[PDB]
Amino acid sequence: LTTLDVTKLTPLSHEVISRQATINIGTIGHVAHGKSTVVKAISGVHTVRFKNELERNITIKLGYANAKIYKLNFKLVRHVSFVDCPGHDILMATMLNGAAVMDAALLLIAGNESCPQPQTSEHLAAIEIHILILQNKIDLVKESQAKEQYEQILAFVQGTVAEGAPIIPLKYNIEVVCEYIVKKIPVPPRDFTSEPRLIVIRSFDVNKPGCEVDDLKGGVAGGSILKGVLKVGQEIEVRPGIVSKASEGKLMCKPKFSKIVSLFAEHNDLQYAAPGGLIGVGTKIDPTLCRADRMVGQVLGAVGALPEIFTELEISYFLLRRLLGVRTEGDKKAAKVQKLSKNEVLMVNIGSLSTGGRVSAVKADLGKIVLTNPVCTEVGEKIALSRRVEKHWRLIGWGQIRRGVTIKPT
Amino acid sequence: PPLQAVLVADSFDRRFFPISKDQPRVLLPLANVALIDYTLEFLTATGVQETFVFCCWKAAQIKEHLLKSKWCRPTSLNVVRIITSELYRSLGDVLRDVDAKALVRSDFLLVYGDVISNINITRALEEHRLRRKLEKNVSVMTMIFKESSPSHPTRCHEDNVVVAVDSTTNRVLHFQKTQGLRRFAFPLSLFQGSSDGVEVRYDLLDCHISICSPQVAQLFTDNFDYQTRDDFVRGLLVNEEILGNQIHMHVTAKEYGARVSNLHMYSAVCADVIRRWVYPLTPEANFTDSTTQSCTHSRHNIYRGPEVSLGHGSILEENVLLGSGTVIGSNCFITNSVIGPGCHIGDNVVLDQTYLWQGVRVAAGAQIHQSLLCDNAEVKERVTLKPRSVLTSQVVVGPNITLPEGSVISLHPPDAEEDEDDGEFSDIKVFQNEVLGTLQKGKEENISCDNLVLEINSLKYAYNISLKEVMQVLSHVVLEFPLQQMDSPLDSSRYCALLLPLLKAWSPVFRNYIKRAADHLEALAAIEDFFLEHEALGISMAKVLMAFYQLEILAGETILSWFSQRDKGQQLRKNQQLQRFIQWLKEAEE
Repeated sequence: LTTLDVTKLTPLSHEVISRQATINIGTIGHVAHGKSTVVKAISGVHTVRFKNELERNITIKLGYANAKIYKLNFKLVRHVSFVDCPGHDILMATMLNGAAVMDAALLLIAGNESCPQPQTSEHLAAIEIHILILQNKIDLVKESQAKEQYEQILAFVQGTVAEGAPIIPLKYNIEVVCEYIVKKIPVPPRDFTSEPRLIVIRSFDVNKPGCEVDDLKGGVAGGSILKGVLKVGQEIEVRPGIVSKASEGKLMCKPKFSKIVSLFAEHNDLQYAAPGGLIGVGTKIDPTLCRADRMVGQVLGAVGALPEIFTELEISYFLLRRLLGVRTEGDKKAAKVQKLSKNEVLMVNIGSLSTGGRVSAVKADLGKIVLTNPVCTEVGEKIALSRRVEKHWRLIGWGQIRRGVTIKPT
Repeated sequence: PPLQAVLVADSFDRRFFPISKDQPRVLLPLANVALIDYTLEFLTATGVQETFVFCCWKAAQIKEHLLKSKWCRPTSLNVVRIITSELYRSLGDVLRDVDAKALVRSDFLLVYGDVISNINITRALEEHRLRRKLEKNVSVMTMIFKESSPSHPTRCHEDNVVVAVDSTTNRVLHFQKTQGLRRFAFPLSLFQGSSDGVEVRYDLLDCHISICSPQVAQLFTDNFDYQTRDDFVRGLLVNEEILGNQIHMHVTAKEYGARVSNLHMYSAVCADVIRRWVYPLTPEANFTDSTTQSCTHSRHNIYRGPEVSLGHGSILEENVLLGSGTVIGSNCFITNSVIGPGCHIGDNVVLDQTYLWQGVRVAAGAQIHQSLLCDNAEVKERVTLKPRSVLTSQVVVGPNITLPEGSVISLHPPDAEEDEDDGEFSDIKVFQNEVLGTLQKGKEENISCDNLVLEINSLKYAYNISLKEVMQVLSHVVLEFPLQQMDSPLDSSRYCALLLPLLKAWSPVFRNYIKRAADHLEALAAIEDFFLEHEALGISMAKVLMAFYQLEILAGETILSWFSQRDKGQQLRKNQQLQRFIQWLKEAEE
């Protein structure tokens, strides 16, 4: 069992006293529902199980799986939170939207062929950024795996021309990959002295059906901490809050303040919570205000974060010409990102906040997207812009927020 | 459990122009009764307990229309909830505001504000409830269709719907429209997913009363790209590997259900309401409580209001409705038409499939066929009208002026055809082409060096070419851009002027592509091959050699190794200009 406490003044990222969430590691490869099996073989199958509900946003949300990589009755020093996202475009848009996201990219490549999925994964890893190549095609012939390793070495030579210098070609290979990740991936610098900002990615309800009147837990939200340290008992600050349009006009966003009653991770977490993992906070919020994936996209600040609820953001429209590494054998005008037309929906992924917005106006370098829900990240942060190509949200461009229409009710 | 319903009272398609520019399309009268009252009477005949009316454009007019109706009374069993906001402009926006407000509870109805129906769907509601109870909330939407013929005048070619459903459990597998399609294509996975039964249906008229779970509001909050109902169904049917959510279907063969979308659906639904196809919703039945719409029903579907004062020689033969206070002269001939309340009709007039609203005034000797006359209109004498002629909001048509077939007149000039008055008269090759197109786009749109390098890396990852081959292709594209900048100059000055700013602006991409000494040697070999292929500008071939050493593309040692390496290329490099450039580089180096 752990031995953490509420006595801390200036913790570190590689602190062994917490042993819950030390660093985060992104995973984007050519898995096609094969990276979850690798995360279960590396960390555990039923290890990450805290609060389950109906899968609402499967392709839009990314799942974090903790792994306590120990060494030598073993001793644990640092833990790695593997971030698996359905579709590499969502993970690429989450990584290329600011700082402190996907610090250790894991390139789960296949030793079967050299198809375009690995090329798109390498393009997403180049657009995101320390890479970690790993072959998952186990149980093959000797000369066949040698030829596949030669083809992967040519692909890794092109990778090393861009950013490519990991080397790794069932449990023994997973243990060797975990030892190489513990020995190669350094500790990234995280700001712990700043205010705690918990961007919600998946909200849950801790109250069961037909519970007691006294034993009622409401508002067990879950997300990711950007920076700072969150302790139990601190009054959280929901930046989006309750958005109500009852005034027959512009919707008012009332910020709902709730004291953080507990910080419940996948394991028995302590009062202090650090960044780099799926942080679950059960506050003193109502069950109706925080339903199943209802309070998502809300910046749960701690000390009154400066980011106000913006309804219309005028950013710099900078779209790519073709898709990042996505080109089939036909390519009959498939990898061709069109211009920002009027009244077109786009998934702006500001950090972890993926909000849809319509293109109201566009003048040749400036697009004023009117978001459906209120977003509060920053005034000049790097905001992405995605577009559904064929039943899949793929990134189309990036930009910087030049202006915004803010609103703050009380 | 109660039965909730949402009613989109603002059709967001730009179809009833310029009819909807004065009063909205849900307030137009079919037979002296707006379609809002028809849809609300259908909802109370269904058995709903509370509705949610959503209206954006001219919502104050819809509000003042329906507050004085029967459904806003406190004795009404079905209460209404008027929700007014000018922010939403789509049905998906309506459903996501429903999800944000959390109004509905379980199995709520979805209807437009212009749907005419008399179907009792308690059987379909119980079927949807049992399908949700057995399969544990797998069935999400129960679409409703009516058995119809494809040659019927109700369903037009713009709103014809062909589906492909199951035969024994009636779940929808494919759903599309025939908007300009002579040959229809159906997917192949519908047979592999269901090997028990499948049937393609074209005999289904869509009534848009698709009852549904509250999970469609959740799916509309997740997918912001789903604008309306049909693209939502078309996206849910193709995304079956994740969030399956099978849509089921109910068919009606003994009850009527339709909506309006243009003048054709309006004419067909009006002719069906006059011919009692939507019984019990009947004009003489007076389902709404109003004294100005009380009527009596004679033979041949003749509907007569109070105080008509019919004249001698007037002939009403089939499907004629007369409003309260409609003044009709002598020797008229009215058939298959509806007349509003308080009208004035002249003498020796014919009315063939027309739609006259309240307050119109038709003079003597007028010939009106298959037209639509809106409120407070005026028509002078000696005029002959053609089918599909629309005049909205007090358009006066002058004497001795016939209209064509396609003719819509209103007070707005650019929306209608005209405006009237008292007078009517006024492998490696594809990668090289993609790199050249990316360079042309970066030169036209003035893209940065980082985005250009990212696009070049994406093209190199997509084409899966080697690094030296990609560097040679980039050098060939950079040599071909200055060669394509001039059509047929065949001179070195224009080629040098086109290659100097291109190498000055794209110097970072050339430094990122050609980095090693072998890459510099490959770039020198590509420049030598381009000078051999463009020897007419060969006097600029040394001018590029002084440029690549100036923009740090090719080093001085690499240039000396390329000049020392020998043929045709050695004879081309032994010119006076190349020797002078090499001497200048040796003097400037040290």
